[PDB]
Amino acid sequence: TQRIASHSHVKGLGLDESGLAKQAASGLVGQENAREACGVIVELIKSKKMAGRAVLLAGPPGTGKTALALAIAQELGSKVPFCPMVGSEVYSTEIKKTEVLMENFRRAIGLRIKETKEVYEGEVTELTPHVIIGLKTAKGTKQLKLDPSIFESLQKERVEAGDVIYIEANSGAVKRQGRCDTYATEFDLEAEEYVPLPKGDVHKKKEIIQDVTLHDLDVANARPQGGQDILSMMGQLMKPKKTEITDKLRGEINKVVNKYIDQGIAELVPGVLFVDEVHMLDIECFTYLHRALESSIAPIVIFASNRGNCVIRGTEDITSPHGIPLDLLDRVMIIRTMLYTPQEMKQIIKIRAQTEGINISEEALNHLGEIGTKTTLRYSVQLLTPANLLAKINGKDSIEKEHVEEISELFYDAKSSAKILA
Amino acid sequence: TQRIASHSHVKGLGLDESGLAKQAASGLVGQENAREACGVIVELIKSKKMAGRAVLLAGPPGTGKTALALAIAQELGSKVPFCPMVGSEVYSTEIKKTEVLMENFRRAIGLRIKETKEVYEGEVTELTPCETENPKTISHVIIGLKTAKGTKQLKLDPSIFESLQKERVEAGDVIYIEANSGAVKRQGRCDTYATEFDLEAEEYVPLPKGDVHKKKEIIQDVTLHDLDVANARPQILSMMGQLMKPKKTEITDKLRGEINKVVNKYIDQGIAELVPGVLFVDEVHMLDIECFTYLHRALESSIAPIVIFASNRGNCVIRGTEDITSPHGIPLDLLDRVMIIRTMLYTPQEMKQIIKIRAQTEGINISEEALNHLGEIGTKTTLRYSVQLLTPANLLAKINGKDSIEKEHVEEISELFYDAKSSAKILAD
Amino acid sequence: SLQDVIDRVAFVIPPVVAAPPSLRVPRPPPLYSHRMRILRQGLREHAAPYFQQLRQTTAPRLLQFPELRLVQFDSGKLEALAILLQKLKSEGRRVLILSQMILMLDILEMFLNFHYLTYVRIDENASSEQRQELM
Amino acid sequence: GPIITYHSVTVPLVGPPARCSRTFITFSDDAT
Amino acid sequence: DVTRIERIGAHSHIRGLGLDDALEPRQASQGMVGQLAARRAAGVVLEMIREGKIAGRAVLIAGQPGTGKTAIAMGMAQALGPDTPFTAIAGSEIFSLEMSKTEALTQAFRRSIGVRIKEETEIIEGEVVEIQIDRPASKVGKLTLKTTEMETIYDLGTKMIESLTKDKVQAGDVITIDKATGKISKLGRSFTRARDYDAMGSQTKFVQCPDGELQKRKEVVHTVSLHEIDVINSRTQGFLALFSGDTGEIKSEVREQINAKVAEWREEGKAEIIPGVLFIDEVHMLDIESFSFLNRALESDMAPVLIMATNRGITRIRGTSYQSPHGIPIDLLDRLLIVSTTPYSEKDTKQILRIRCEEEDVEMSEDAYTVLTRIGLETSLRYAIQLITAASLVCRKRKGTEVQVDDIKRVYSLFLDESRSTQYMKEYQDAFLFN
Amino acid sequence: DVTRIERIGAHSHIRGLGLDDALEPRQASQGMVGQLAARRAAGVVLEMIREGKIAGRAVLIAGQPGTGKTAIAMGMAQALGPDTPFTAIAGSEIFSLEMSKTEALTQAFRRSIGVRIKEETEIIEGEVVEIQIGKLTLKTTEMETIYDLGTKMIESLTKDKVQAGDVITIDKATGKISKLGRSQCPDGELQKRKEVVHTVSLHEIDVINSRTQGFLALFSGDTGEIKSEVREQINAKVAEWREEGKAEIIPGVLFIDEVHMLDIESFSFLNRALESDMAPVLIMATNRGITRIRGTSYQSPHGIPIDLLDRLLIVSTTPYSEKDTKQILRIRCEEEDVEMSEDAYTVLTRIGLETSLRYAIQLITAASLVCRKRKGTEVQVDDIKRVYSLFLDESRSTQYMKEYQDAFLFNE
Amino acid sequence: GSSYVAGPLEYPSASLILKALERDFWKEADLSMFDLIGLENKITRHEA
Ligand SMILES: Nc1ncnc2c1ncn2[C@@H]1O[C@H](COP(=O)(O)OP(=O)(O)OP(O)(O)=S)[C@@H](O)[C@H]1O
Ligand SMILES: Nc1ncnc2c1ncn2[C@@H]1O[C@H](COP(=O)(O)OP(=O)(O)OP(O)(O)=S)[C@@H](O)[C@H]1O
Ligand SMILES: Nc1ncnc2c1ncn2[C@@H]1O[C@H](COP(=O)(O)OP(=O)(O)OP(O)(O)=S)[C@@H](O)[C@H]1O
Ligand SMILES: Nc1ncnc2c1ncn2[C@@H]1O[C@H](COP(=O)(O)OP(=O)(O)OP(O)(O)=S)[C@@H](O)[C@H]1O
Ligand SMILES: [Mg+2]
Ligand SMILES: [Mg+2]
Ligand SMILES: [Mg+2]
Ligand SMILES: [Mg+2]
Repeated sequence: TQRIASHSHVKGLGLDESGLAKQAASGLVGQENAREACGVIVELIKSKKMAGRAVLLAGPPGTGKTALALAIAQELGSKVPFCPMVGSEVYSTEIKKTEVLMENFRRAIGLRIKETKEVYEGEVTELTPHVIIGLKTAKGTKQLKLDPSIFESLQKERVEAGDVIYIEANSGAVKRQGRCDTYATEFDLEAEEYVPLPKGDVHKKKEIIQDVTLHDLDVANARPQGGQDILSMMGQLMKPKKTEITDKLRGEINKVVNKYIDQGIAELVPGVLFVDEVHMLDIECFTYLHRALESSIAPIVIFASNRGNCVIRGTEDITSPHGIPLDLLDRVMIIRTMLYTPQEMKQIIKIRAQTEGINISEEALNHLGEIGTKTTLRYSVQLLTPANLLAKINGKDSIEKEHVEEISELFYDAKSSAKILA
Repeated sequence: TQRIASHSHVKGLGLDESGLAKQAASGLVGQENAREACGVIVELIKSKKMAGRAVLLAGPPGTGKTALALAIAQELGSKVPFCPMVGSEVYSTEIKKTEVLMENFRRAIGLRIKETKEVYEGEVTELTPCETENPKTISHVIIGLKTAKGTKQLKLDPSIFESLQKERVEAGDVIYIEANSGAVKRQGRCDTYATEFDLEAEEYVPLPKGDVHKKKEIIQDVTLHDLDVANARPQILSMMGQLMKPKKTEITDKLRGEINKVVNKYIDQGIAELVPGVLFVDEVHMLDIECFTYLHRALESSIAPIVIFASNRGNCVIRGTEDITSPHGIPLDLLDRVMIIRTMLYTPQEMKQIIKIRAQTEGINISEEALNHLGEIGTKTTLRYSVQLLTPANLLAKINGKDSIEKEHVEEISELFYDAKSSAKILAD
Repeated sequence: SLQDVIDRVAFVIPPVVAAPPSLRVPRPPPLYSHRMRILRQGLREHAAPYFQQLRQTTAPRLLQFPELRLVQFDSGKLEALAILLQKLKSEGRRVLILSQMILMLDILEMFLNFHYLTYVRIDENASSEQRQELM
Repeated sequence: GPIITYHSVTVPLVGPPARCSRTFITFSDDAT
Repeated sequence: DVTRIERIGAHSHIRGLGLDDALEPRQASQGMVGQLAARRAAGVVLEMIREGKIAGRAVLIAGQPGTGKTAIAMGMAQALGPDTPFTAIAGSEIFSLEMSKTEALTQAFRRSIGVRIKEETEIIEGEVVEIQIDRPASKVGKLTLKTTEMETIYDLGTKMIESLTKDKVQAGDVITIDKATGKISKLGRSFTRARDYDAMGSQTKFVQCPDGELQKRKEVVHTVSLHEIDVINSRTQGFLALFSGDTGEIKSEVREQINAKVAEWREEGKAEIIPGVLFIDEVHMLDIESFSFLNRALESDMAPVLIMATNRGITRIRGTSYQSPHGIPIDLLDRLLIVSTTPYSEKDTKQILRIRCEEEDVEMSEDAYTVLTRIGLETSLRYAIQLITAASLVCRKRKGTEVQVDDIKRVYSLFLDESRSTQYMKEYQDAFLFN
Repeated sequence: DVTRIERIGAHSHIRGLGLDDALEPRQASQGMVGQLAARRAAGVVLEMIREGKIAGRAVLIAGQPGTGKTAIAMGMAQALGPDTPFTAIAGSEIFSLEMSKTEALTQAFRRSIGVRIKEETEIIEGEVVEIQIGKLTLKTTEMETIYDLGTKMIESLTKDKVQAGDVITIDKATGKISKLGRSQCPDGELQKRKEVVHTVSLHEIDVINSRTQGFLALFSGDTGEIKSEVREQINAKVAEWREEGKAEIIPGVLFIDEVHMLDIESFSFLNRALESDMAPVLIMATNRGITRIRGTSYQSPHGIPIDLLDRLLIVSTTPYSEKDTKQILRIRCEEEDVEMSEDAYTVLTRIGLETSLRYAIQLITAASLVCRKRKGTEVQVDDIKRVYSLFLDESRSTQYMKEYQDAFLFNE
Repeated sequence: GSSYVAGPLEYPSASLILKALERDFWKEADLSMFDLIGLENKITRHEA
C-alpha cells in the first residue's frame, strides 16, 4: 500500500450538483463556504478563458487551506497542470527571484502536442561508408541512405552487422539493443545479449501525444541538447545551471505554440500555480507578481497565508493584513477558512483513522476529540499511529482510551512545551 | 627554518619525566600549570584512543596560548599531523563554512601507507625462448639481466612474450619486471652504449646498481583530506576541467564514508597505519554561531581529531548573533564540550627571561643594564613590544660600531618607536 | 565502481529536445563565414583523436524502452512458463511450445531470449520446405 | 594463415590431486 | 588494539535504546541510562519508522543541555541498523554556496529514502581447467570450467575472448562470468602456477572449488537513495557529483519524473521503498525560510520521519524578530510531537560515568566514582566525562593501575569548567578585550 | 484553433489611447474610459516617441492604486506600431544574479533602441528538370532555364540531394538550397530580387558581437556584464551606418512598471543614462506617495530621488466616478462575453465604488460562473450577492482577521 | 516513451549585424608588439 501523507484522505471538494458543499464528503468536513468558493474557482480554471486570476486562501493554521488547494487539484484531475510551490523556494542561488516566479508561471501552462514519430528498425546487413546501410525485419529488407550524423551515432553505439538497432529519424537517435536471435546459437558462450528480430516494417510511422509544459519548451530551447554537432556538444560539457531566460525566447515559444495550435497539432491546457506560503516572498516578489498576474498568458494562481497583521519581508516597518502588501491583495479574491467545531474535529479524526488503517473505539475517539479541543487538531490526529502501535504491542487491535492517555503522556504538544519552558 | 619567527624559540613543553613543569626549559618560561595541562593533552594525543576531545587555551593576550599550542606541536613530532587554522579562514568564497571546518578536521587525521614491491631489474642480455614438444611451442622465455653486482637468468612464463614485444625490449635495454603482475617495463638503453656523438635524452639510463632482484619498501604519508580530494575529482572532461578553474567542492558524506571504509580495509590488510593528530584553531572567536553549532556535531564524531581552541576575547558578543554575549565569544554549549586551560600574566622576572631567550634566538648580544631597562619597558607597555625592540636596537648598535646593545640604544629605539597605549594617548590628546 | 549500479538507474528522458537556434542572415559576411569555417575545422581536427569519447560523453538520453523483464512480468502464464522451463532445463529435457497465433510467438521468443533459452521458430509465414528444414 | 595459440592447462604436480597450471604458447610457422 | 578510523567518541557507548519487547525502557541497557519517558517515546517513534506506512512524521526532542538528546538520536540510529537510511545533519549544514537552503533540505529529505532494486542474473561459476585462444598474426577459443558436479566445454565468441584475455584468465582460476553482460570477476585461485616460472612472487591462499551447477539463477539486491537517482539523472556526468557535491539546484521536473517512475517500480515488483530518518541536530539554526519549506516538504508521500533537537527555550527565530518556543515557528511545532528529556540524578549520573569508564577502559575506585559524580552534578556531565580520560592519563603517568581520588582532584585543578574559568576571567577582566 | 495562448488578461480590453487627431480623448474609445487628461498627456508622449528626434525624455505616471496607470501604458504600447520597440519590465527584474543593476538597466535601455537595416537578395525558386555533374535546368509554370554550375554550387547540390521533379529555392549569393517538396510548381519568374528589412535592437548587436555564437545569449540569458568597449564600438559602427545610409535608428520606449522598487544606485545610473543620444523614451509608474528610497533612509515624493524627478514630466491619474466605473464594468463584461442585467450593473458599480474596481472586475467572472451553474443566461443581482458572499475584499477580510486575531500568527 | 523534438528557433537578422566591429586593415596597426602572453609558448628569457 502507498504511504499515507497528511492530505491523503482528500479526494475532492464534496460539492453536490448545484455546487453547495456537503457537510462530510470526499475527505473534507465542514468549511462549506470555502469549499463552495473553491468550486467556483474550479469552474474558473476549467473554463480556460481567464488568464492571471489569483485567489488567496487566508485563515488560521489548521483550517484546511492546503487541503482545499489539493482538493482543487483533485477536482481538476491529472490532465490539468498543477504546480505546487513554496514562497521560500524563490531564493535561488542560481537565478533571480523573478525568473523563479516566471518559471513557475510557465510550468502551470500545459500543452498536448501530437507528434509523428518515424522509426527505422531492423537487423543491419550492410554498413557501407553519407552511408547506404541496410535493415532487415520480419517482413523484408530495405536499403537506406542516411546523414553522416546518424553514421557517427552508429559508431557511438559501435553497431556491427547482425545487430538489431532502433533509429528515431526525428531526433537522430540510434539505440543498438542486441544481436539478432538468429546468431544466438552460433557460440556456446558470448558476452552479448540476444533479442528477436523486429516484427513490423523497417520504416514505421507512429502518431503519439506528448504532454509538456511551456517551461519545458523554454528550457529545452534555451539550453539545446539536440544539436548533435561539434559546437553544441562542446557546450554540453559545461556544468548545468539555471539561466535567466529572456523575454525574447518566451515570445518565440509563444509564437511557435500559437502556430502549433493553429495547425491543430497541439492543444493548450492552462493549469494552476499554487504558492502555499506566500508570506515568505519579499516585496520584490510581490511587485513582480503585480506585472505577472496582469499578463494575458499567466495561469490561475492560488495563494495561502496564515499570518496576521505582520511585517512584509524585504521592508522595514510595513505591516499588511496577511503579510501581503495591499497592492497585491487588491488583485486577488480572498477565501476565508474558519476554525473547527469539536464535532468537525472528531469527524476529521475519524476520517484520518480510517485512512491510516486504524481502528478506534468510541470512548477513545471521544477522548481524542477532547484532547483536540485543547492543543490542536493536527496534534490530536498525530496521536493515532503511536497509540495504534502501543495497542498492537499490548496485543489489542483497536485504540482504547488508555492508549491515547499514555501516548499523550509520552508526547507533548506545543502549548504544553511552551508552558514548561516558561 | 633559517628565518626567525615570533615562536622560533619554542622547542617544546619543558616537562620532566614526572610531568611537572620546569621553571624555564625548552624555550618556555612560567605558565607551569598551563604547560602541565598541555602535557596531559599531549599524552591524550599520543594515546590515539580518543576522538574529538576539545581543549580551550584561554587567557590574556601575550600569555603564550599560541606558544603552548606550537609547543604541543613540537612535542608530538613531525609524524603526527598538526593542522593550524585561524577562525577567519572559514569565510571562504568557494565553499560553505562547515565544509571548511570538516576539511580541516580531516586534514588532522594522518594515514601512513606501506607498499612492499618485488622487482627484477637489469640490463637485458638474452631473450632466448625455450622450445618444446606440446604434450613451434615454447614453455619458457629465458631473460638474462645484468647489474653492477652480477647477472641472473629468469625462467619467465611464456605469456610475458607479449609484454616484451609491446615494450620493444632488445639486448642492451634496462628493464624491470614486477613479481606480482609479471608485466615488464622498459626504461631505456644502458648508458654503456651511449656515445657523445648520438643525440637522445630519455632513452638512456645508467646500469642499475645492487642485486638484480630487489625488494622495495615505499612509505607514503597522506591525510584523509588528501584521499577525499583525490576521490572527489580524479586527475576530454579532464581538458575542460583543467582549462576551467578547479574550485573547492562541498564533498559529500557518502565519499567520506567510502574513504573510511577503504582506509579501514587497508588498516586490516596491514598496508596502512593511522596517525590521528591535532587541529589547532587560533582566534576561534572569529567563528560565528553557525560554525560553533556545527562544531557541536563535529566534535561528537568518533572520527574527529583532537582540536585545540584559543581565545582572548573575554565576555564578548558572539559573531553572527545579536546581543548574545558569551564568556569567551564561545557559546556556553560549546564551552561545555571543551576542557579549558587558563593562561596567566607574566611577572617582571619571567618577562626578563623571555626577553633574554628571544635575544639569544635572534643572535643579539644584550648587556645587563640594557636587559634590565628592556624588562622594565616590558613591565610597562607589553612583553611583545619589548621583544620587538631587540633587533632595531641591535641594528642601531651595529651602526655605532658596538657588538652589544647598550642601554642608550634601547633608550633611542624606545624614543623612535611607540606602543599601542602611548599611541592611544597621542590620539586622545 | 558504481557503473553497474549507475546503468540500472539512468532512465530520465527530457520532455523536450531542440537543436540550437540558428542565426539567419542574407549575405553572410565573408570574414564571419571564414572565421566560423576555420573554427569548426580546428575543433573537428582536435576532436578526431578523441571523437568517440566526446560523442559518448555528450550525447543525451532521449529514448526509454520498457525493460524486457516486464515481458515476463505482464502475464502470469509467462511466469509459470519461466518456472517450468527453468526446471525442465535443469533436467536436460527439450520443449515444444505450441501457441495459437503469430504475435504470441513473437512475444514468447522475446521472453525466451530474456531467459537465455535459444529457440527456433516455424509458423505459417514459412514456405512448405522451410517448415521441415527448420524442424 | 599464421596463428598464435595461447594454451593454459592443469598439469599434475611432481616432486583432488596436487595440481598446477602451465602455459604453452604455440606458433604456426617459423617466419612468425 | 589497532587504531581504526572509528575511535572512542562522545556517544560510542550507545548501542541502542535499551528497551524490552513492550518498549518499556531498562534502567541501564545498551549504554542508555535513565531518560525512561524519552526512551519509551523514541521506541514508539522507531516502531513507527520500521513500519514505514506513515510519511512526514516529525518528532522534536527538547530538553536542557547535556540531557541526552543527541544520545537518544544515536540510540535510535544504532537500533535502526544500516538497512534503513538515517541521515544526520547539523542544522547549520544547509547553508550552502552551491545551492539554496530549500534545495539543501530537499536533498537531505531524499537521501533519507532508499529504493531497493532487485534483478535476476545468469552467473557462470567454476574453476578454469583449460583455456585455448587462437588469434591471427578473428579470434577462436575454447574454455573448460569445472564445478565438482559437472564440467562443460564452451566455444567462445570474439567478445568473450576479449574479456577473458583482458582479465588474463589462466587455468586454475575460480572465476565468475555474468552471462547478461560478460563481466568476468576472479574470486581466487584453486592451485599454484608452475613452480618453474620465475618472478611470480606470490603464495596466495587457494579458495575451495565451486560446487553445484555451473549456471545458477542469482538474485541481487541493490539499494540507492532517491538523491542518488536524482543526481545520476540530472546530467551526463552526474555520478561524479554524488561524491564531489558539485550538484546545482536539481530541476523539479527531474524529481517529479523520478517520483513517478519509482511509484511505478513499486507497483511493479522491480523496487521497494525503504523510507528512513532525517535527524537535524540543533534545528534552531534553521531560519524562517527553512521552517516554511519544512512545512510543505513534510506533506509529501516521499517524506521521511523527521527528527529534530534543540535546547533553546523561548528564543528568537533566525531571520525574524519574533520569539517562539525552541526557536521554531508555531505552525511547524503544530506538525510535530515533542519529546522532553529530564535532568539526571546522582544514580543516573554515576551509571553514565561507569559506562563511559568501561568504554574508555579506565579502572576507577568507588571513592573516585563518588567524587566524580559529585563533580559532574556540580559542574556538568560532559566535564566529568572528560575528567575520566584525563585522570586516566595522569594515573598512567604516575605508574598507577586504578584512577584514585588524587588523580581526579589533580585533573580538576588542571582543567577548568565554564564556571571557574568565568570567575577567573572576571577576576582579571581588565586584561581581556572589550571588558 | 481553440484556446490560444493569449487569453483574457487584466488589460486585454485596452486597444489604444482613444484620441482624435487633436489628441482630444474620447470618453469611451478603444477600451479606455475617463482619465481624459492623462490620456491626452500619453498621446503627446506618443507623438514624441513617433517623431523620435529627442532622446532621453522621461515621463512618470503617478496616482492611486487602480487608477489606470498600467492601463494607460498598455494603451500606449498598443497604439504604438509593432515595429517600434516597447520594452516593459517591472522594477524588481533588474536585481539579477548574473549582472549588475546598472548592466541590466543598460540592457533594457539598449533593447529599446532598434536599428532598421534594409538589404536586397536574389532568390531562385523553381522545379528541377535535369541535373548533370555541371548543368542545372529549372522551370516554373511560365519559364524554364538552364544554369552552368560552379564547384561550390555543385558541392551544395551534392550535399543536399536534388533530383528531377523536386521543387527547390536557392539563394543566389550563398547557394543555400532548401527543398520544399516534389511536383504546386511556382508560377512567376524563376529569379527574383527581394528587399528584406530587419529591425535589430542595439542589445542584440551587442550580444551577437560579444562572443562566438553569442546570439545564444539572446535567448537563454547567460549574458555577463558586457564590456564597455564593445558597446562603444557598436555605437560608433551604428553611427557610421546612419551616416552612410545603410541603417536607420528607430527609438522606442522603455516602461518600468512600479519603479519605486529601484534603489538609489539604479536611480543615479538613470540620471546619466537618459543624457545619451541613444537613450529611448522612459516611462515610469508608481503609486507611492512620499516614502523612503530603497537603499536609503530618505523619504522622497514618489520613492524617487528629486534628481531623477527633475529630469521627468509627471502625469497624474484621478479617481474614477460612478459613470466611469460603470463604463469600465461594461467594457470588461463585453471583453469576457458576460451579459449582466442593469440592476446587476448598478449593484456592481456600488460595490466597486465602496470596495475596489479590481474587486468588481473579478466579481464579474465569479458571477458569470455562478450564473452558468444555475443554467442562467444573464448575471442577476442574486448572483452578484452570491459571489460577494463567497469572496471577500481586503477591507472585509481585514475585519474578520481582527475578529479572530487570537488565532492568527504574529498578529500585531 | 520518447522526448518531443522541436525544430530549431530560426533567428533572422541583417548581414550588417555580423559586419559590426570589422575595421578596415588600413586602421589596424601591428599591435602584436604589445602582445606579452603570446611569447610564453614561443621563446625564453635566456633565448631572448
Ligand atoms: N475540512 C477538513 N476536512 C478534513 N481534513 C481536513 C480539513 N481541514 C484540514 N484537514 C486536515 O487537517 C490538517 C490541516 O492541515 P492544512 O489543511 O494544511 O492546514 P493549513 O491551513 O495548511 O495550515 P497551515 O497555514 O499550512 S500551518 C491536514 O492533515 C489536512 O488534511
Ligand atoms: N611562557 C613563554 N615562554 C617563552 N616565550 C613565550 C611565553 N609566552 C609567550 N611567549 C612568546 O611571547 C609571544 C606572545 O605569546 P603568544 O603565544 O603570541 O600569546 P597569545 O596568547 O597567542 O596572545 P593572543 O591571544 O594570540 S593576542 C610569542 O612570541 C611567544 O612565543
Ligand atoms: N541517557 C544517557 N545515557 C548514557 N549516556 C548519556 C545519556 N544522556 C547523555 N549521555 C552522554 O552524555 C554526553 C552528552 O551528550 P548529550 O546529552 O546527548 O547531548 P545533548 O543532551 O543533546 O546536549 P546538547 O543540547 O547537544 S548541548 C554524551 O557523551 C552522551 O553519550
Ligand atoms: N481608464 C480605463 N479604461 C479601461 N480600463 C481601465 C481604465 N483604468 C483602469 N482600467 C482597468 O482596471 C484595472 C485596474 O487598473 P490598473 O491599470 O491595474 O490600475 P493601476 O493604476 O495600475 O494601479 P497600480 O498602481 O498598478 S496598484 C485593469 O484591468 C485596467 O485595465
Ligand atoms: Mg499549508
Ligand atoms: Mg596567539
Ligand atoms: Mg546534543
Ligand atoms: Mg499598475
